[PDB]
Amino acid sequence: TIDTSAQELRGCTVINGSLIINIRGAAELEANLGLIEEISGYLKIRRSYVSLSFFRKLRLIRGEGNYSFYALDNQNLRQLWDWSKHNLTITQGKLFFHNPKLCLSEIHKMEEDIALKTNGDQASCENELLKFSYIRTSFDKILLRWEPYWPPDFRDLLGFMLFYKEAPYQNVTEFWTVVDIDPPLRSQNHPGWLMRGLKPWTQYAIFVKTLVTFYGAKSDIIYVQTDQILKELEESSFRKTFEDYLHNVVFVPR
Amino acid sequence: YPGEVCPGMDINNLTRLHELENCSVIEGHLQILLMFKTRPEDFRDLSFPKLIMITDYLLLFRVYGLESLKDLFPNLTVIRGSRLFFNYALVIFEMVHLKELGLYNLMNITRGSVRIEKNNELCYLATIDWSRILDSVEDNYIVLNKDDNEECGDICPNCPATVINGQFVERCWTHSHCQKVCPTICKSHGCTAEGLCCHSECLGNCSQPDDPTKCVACRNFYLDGRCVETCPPPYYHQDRCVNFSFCQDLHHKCKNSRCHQYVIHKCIPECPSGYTMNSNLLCTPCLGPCPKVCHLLEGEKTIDSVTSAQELRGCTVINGSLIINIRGGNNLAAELEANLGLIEEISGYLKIRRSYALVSLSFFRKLRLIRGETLEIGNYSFYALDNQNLRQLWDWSKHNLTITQGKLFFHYNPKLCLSEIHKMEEVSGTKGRQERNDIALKTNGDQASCENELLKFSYIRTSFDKILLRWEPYWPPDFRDLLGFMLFYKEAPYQSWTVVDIDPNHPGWLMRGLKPWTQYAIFVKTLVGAKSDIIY
Amino acid sequence: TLCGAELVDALQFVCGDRGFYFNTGIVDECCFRSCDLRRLEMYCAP
Amino acid sequence: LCGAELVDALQFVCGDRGFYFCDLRRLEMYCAP
Repeated sequence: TIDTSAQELRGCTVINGSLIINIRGAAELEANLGLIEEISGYLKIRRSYVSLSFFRKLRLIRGEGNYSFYALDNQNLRQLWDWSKHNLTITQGKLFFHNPKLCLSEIHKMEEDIALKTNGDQASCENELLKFSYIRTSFDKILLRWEPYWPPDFRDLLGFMLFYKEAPYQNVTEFWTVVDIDPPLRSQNHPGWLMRGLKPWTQYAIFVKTLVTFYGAKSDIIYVQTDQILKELEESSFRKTFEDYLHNVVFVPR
Repeated sequence: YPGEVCPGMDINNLTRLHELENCSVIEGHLQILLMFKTRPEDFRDLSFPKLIMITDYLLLFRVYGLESLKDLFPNLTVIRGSRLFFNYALVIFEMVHLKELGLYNLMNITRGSVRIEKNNELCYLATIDWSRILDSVEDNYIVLNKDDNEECGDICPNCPATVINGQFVERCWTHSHCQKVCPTICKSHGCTAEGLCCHSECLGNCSQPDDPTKCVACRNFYLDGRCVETCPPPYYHQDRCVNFSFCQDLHHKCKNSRCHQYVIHKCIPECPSGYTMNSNLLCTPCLGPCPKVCHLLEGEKTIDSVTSAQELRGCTVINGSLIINIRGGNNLAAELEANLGLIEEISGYLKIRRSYALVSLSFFRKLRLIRGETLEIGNYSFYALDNQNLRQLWDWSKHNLTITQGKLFFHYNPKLCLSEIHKMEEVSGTKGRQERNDIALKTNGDQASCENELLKFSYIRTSFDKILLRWEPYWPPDFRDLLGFMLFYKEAPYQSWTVVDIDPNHPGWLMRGLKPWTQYAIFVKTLVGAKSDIIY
Repeated sequence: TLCGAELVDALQFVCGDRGFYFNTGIVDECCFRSCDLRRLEMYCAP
Repeated sequence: LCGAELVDALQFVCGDRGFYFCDLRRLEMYCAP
């Protein structure tokens, strides 16, 4: 329960008390709340105004209306534990999820009384992917390219978001230096981006995602080695509606 | 007004253009578009100086071969704008190989706005002062042009510059002509060649000062080549007025065949509510409640602009849906009230889609009750999908509304709190019908602050080292639902947003950090909300 | 699925020189769904 | 991309295409094939 309380524990492996933590607004809490392996009690998730990365391993939860996994309303909970190496062995307890930005994948991969409509109201997780092509590296800058993804409505896509951050080890999570790239023109030159000066002989993790209105696709994380949006969305929707109205008025069927 | 009156035609080729070489005033809307197999070499041969007045608007869309509007409408001065094209009076969409706007004779616009989009060859709007022509300024939509995409030349032809944002910026229409400058005294009657003010009855430029009979546009009414505020009673009012003979001829030309029957009230094509027509032509008083029923084609009808609700004035009962979906930052709080002001009975569900500019619904003054004969899926009579900016719904203090049909939908309303929904349900009486409604208690009220409580505040004298202050811990009226208090303190500016949570005798709060002759703003909010006062 | 300005452009491929008619919508039938040449044929003037 | 680094910024865009005479859309065609 911090806004300190969990700092006095630090080096603890067995927890005999309930969790009523209410931290709200990851790196700062990793130093202290990053050495938890066994929990014997009640776990509750309060308001968290990014990801539940505090429990690095969480090998075993003892547990003991008999609820052990409670999640309340959140304002910044977009993701969850990495479901590639982390393992959960919760035996005694139930499941209860409130988490509006929690995508459907985190719920479907759980198998590795809960409301369905309320959970994941705005699931901003992409299903498709864009494989990287034409990868060229230099001593100072790296140029990348990707295949163009065109939705049925070409005006829906507002551009591209590019993510990049230094990562000496091959373990990067989406949880920055995001750069916006304007959408290309329909024709067929493949979209691409050239970066600025970077540290030589440093591993870099790069992945690109697309932004669309009320769809889209995101590219997988790739590793390389060297040697106010609401107003814009409203304006785009207004322009699209005006164009549709003009097309309907001008074009009349027989 | 030398010339006839064009009834209004829509323009493939240039053959259908000779109708514009004779008439001087077009009684409708001029639309020149879909001109593909044209070349600029064969375009510089036709001129229409007679066209000075446009009744509704001017629309241009993909006119190949067009270079400038100087040889098209040299004398275009004023536009009445009685009927708009998507709340606009001058639309230029997908212009092709245009260089500059040739409408140097334009002085003022009565109604509507100007939108220019997709102009990859024209960039001259930076040196145009769009302030003395149309009153509306934020309603303009000037994007996707060559001005912000390329640094093209902006040369100018002696006229004084205009300051609206910065230093002296020259204003011009084309390369050989510039914007006309009128004195501040000539507010709306225009200025002559010498700049002297004339009579306040002629729109645009006036040939001679104090000469209402010598002008090319009439501000209020035109009659016998003269500008008058109101024509004599023998002459009856399309906003000019004509005699009874013209109205009789128009009426006779509608009963024979084909309709917009013309009556006398003025010569509006529809009598107002509460009146009936009989075989003189004046709108005689009606006996017994007779509503002005306005049937809606196809059933459900969507409203997205001013022109969408334009054909709804005076309607009492609507046989269809009234879904409202208006996008953009243009707040149409005046046009909607003028149009949707006489609506009293609605025979269908009321739907409110995503509307950023719909800050409030304070325009259905005469709305008594809403029927549900034509319902939708889910048995919903009042549907609300997303209201990003809606701080108010209705003034239930003086307005009474009742609902006698199925449930209502209210979701995704960050700016609307639960108090307004509860008041609406209590007034409509739906909660008294024992029905399962649809109100969200999470997505509604999160971004809204409706305290509906006036707590006291006992302030104790502070100190230089630290500020000590206590507040009354108002207990909840039902059990103990209090979760604590939130306190904000940023600064006390002239007449971020860190918060501190205190668990629930006055608890009080202590803060550190004081400066000489400085003021701090302290206020608290309860959670179940409450507020006492804003101080500095 | 054709939307935007290119949607008009395909019309120039269809009519060619026949022009356009003088006197729901085209977007809801061609942009929001799938339409063929037969569906939009009559949109040009005879 | 102002003044001096234009040459070696363009050199790694279109490859062997040297030149044709402050994203890539203004860089791919700014060289001679």
